[PDB]
Amino acid sequence: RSRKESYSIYVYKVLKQVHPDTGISSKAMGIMNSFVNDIFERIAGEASRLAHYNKRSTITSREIQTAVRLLLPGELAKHAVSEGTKAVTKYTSAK
Amino acid sequence: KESYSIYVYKVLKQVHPDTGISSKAMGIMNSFVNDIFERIAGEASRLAHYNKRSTITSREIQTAVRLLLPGELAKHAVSEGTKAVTKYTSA
Amino acid sequence: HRYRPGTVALREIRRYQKSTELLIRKLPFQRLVREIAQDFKTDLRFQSAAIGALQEASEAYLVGLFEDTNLCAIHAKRVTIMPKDIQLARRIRGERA
Amino acid sequence: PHRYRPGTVALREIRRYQKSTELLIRKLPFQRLVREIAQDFKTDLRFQSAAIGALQEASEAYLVGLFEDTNLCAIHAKRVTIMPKDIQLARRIRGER
Amino acid sequence: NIQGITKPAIRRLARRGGVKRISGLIYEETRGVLKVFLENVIRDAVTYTEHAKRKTVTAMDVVYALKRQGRTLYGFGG
Amino acid sequence: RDNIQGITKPAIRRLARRGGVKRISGLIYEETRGVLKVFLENVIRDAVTYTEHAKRKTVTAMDVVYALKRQGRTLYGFGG
Amino acid sequence: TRSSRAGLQFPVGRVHRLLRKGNYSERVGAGAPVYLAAVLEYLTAEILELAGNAARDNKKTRIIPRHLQLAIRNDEELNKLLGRVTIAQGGVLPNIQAVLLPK
Amino acid sequence: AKTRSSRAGLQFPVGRVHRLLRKGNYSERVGAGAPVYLAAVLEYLTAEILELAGNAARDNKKTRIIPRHLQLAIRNDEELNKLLGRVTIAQGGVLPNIQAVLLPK
DNA sequence: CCTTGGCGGTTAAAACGCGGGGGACAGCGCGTACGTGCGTTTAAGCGGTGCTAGAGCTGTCTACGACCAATTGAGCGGCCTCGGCACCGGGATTCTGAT
DNA sequence: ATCAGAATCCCGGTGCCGAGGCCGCTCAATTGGTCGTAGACAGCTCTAGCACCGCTTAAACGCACGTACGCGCTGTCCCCCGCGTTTTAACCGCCAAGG
Repeated sequence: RSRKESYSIYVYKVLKQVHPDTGISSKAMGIMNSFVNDIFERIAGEASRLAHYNKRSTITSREIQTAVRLLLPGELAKHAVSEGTKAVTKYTSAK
Repeated sequence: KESYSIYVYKVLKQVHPDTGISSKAMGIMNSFVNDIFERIAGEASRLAHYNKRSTITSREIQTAVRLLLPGELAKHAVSEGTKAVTKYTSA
Repeated sequence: HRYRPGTVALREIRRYQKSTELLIRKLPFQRLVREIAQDFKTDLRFQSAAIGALQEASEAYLVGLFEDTNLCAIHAKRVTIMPKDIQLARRIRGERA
Repeated sequence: PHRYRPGTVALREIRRYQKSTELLIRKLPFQRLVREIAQDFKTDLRFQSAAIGALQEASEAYLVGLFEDTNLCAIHAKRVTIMPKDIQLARRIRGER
Repeated sequence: NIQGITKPAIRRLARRGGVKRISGLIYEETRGVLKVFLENVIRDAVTYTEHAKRKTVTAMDVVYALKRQGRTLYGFGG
Repeated sequence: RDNIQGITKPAIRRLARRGGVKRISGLIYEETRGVLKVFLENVIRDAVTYTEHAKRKTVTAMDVVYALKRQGRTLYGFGG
Repeated sequence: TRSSRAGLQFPVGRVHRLLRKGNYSERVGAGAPVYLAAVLEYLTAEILELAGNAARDNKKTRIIPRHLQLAIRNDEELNKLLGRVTIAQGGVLPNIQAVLLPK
Repeated sequence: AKTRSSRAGLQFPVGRVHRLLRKGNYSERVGAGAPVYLAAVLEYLTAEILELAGNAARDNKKTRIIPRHLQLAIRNDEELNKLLGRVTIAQGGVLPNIQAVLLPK
């Protein structure tokens, strides 16, 4: 039996965080998995173009930041950059 | 940082051998060639990752050229590619 | 007795903006897709989920193109659609040359 | 004199501008507008001229396409006078809101 | 064939589009544009399955062909 | 300042004529200016962001090329 | 897990694996997947938060995809993002041109 | 024939393309026939479009191809126009589109 | 005793039909916004000229990353429960038109 | 306006079914340890981006003025809405089949 992938449990937990009293359909969970897929793919493609228009092959978080604020529209993007940056601080401040 | 200029000159002399060209015409042509190369190559990389094949042979390139260009161009391109495969494979 | 026209159509517009269920039902759509699919390589089997995907994408596609065509006709100082309206909308989007 | 009730002027200049090759918007005021928009997100930025020429090229092409579909909207409107909501309908259909 | 598309189907398409009043030649024009749409879609879908060396077009290939026409659709594992 | 008003009516005329437009209404020009402005807003925002990660205070033609390819309004001619 | 060590909810190393097998670069840094995972996390938080409000509207408990399409089509920046996006069981805006309403 | 270009009888450098594939982060490995195949496709595309370029430039008694020639030759094609639909050429312009409602009748 | 196949009941979205009514289309007449010219004013363009951030380009050392054995428990495949919606009749209400 | 009456909304009701809990696995994340060069950084050099101005001139601006498409209106005529009437695509059932 080949082991297949999903992101269902993760975003499921996130949904339980932001709304404890809320159910969901299974197809919509698949939709959100496809959503994460699509956003990830556009970001990664912008990362590869970041590489080739920078002639470098290392990926750091700075490239991810500039990729996100290339793709996403402004206000949403800046809030997301804030969330990611504070997470970078909280992780890399410890181990 | 190489452009494809004399390649264009030799194609041109193989087709309309009494024909000049401007500089920026060559620039637009090389822009064109790079765009086409990038589109096909990325589509082939999609073929690999959508098909879990760890490398790319010519068959992937054939089906990608099918996926990009429409009918007449596609069939003539498949013909030219297989003829090149044939003559390079013979020697 | 007889009702006055235009009313029932808009009432069922308000009804049909509600359920996202598929409008074209299955079997004839499947036959049409199979018949067009016949002329590329002979007799290919099909996943039914793929058929539902084709059905979904086709119906949403046509609904949106209708929306733009309808707004074209509203701009055209009229209420009824015309085929030339579809030609105008397609000429803006760029399917046909 | 030869005042000429109209028709040859506009269409003749269309013939001239479609015989034409080069730009129409002249350089300096467009450049200064570019730098004013540029002075809004990061200050004090320098530029090479070919970037600005590409910007001018794609700008005029963008507006040419707007004018073409606007023209066909007007022809469908049984008019030759353009309107603003023509352009609004054209950008509505182009998905560029 | 193509005439399996009923008149009230395209009417329902106008209704979910929200369109009120309907002309005549609309029907055959609709069937034509739908045909060309499905033609390009299923052509490159069968191209995908040709590379797949398999005798059933995957739903995955349908999804990826929609991506190839810039018509990205979620929902069915894409 | 006010280079948005540096857009001239005869330039809009010339663009309409190569655009093939015959008859010009008067309520068109500032609408045209606004659409052109929003266009160039998104363009130069993305180009400057590409140059932000470039760590060079000067934006190149190549940058604007890459950014407009990102919008899908992709233009040839200058390499990229 | 690094996600817990980042205090977040998305698995880092799965993403680090997928970055490797995507031919995305030659080498992969340390905390870039953390940043990307947090980006994903805030995105899905915002989306499904509006979806939760959409369920609050209809007084539904389980999310139907119609809620998702509606919440996409309401917000501005999200709809400009997902302009070329459609969803099965999507539907559209309940929208009527009042010039076609009767008098 | 020492060079693979002479071994293919073509005009493009193949090992160029193979290094482009290697310095592409495209696949992990690249076979031997794919770069030759793709380069042949490229060479066909060049010759095919330069045919329409040659006729379109010859339309105006000018030995040199200008960008306006290239845009004309593209828009006068059908497959290339649906190819280059999202595509714009520098110094291009568009076709003569004089509507029939405009000529003095 | 087993396949499996044309024949046939069940019925509901599917094709006619009329009539008409309200909406599409030609004309009518004006009229007031707008082409066109002409003279007048203006700013853009071009050619030099200083001219300097600053990109463009080159050694270098490191640390972070590439990569390799244990380990291990989280993530995953299977099972199992219940209350969440899907529809159904009640009944009430609100459009809609003839009045 | 205004009543009658279609059309729709909306409230228990029950049922059933899949969402979600749950639980025992095992394989990739981890943990730790070992080379290594890519890049962060220091610094050199010359280009080019910038600013400025003088001279030239063609290009814009304002107005004079007719005028003619845009538009509001009109009559009209026709042909889609819709409701009614068959009517045929389509589906579960199954008895002969032979075989």
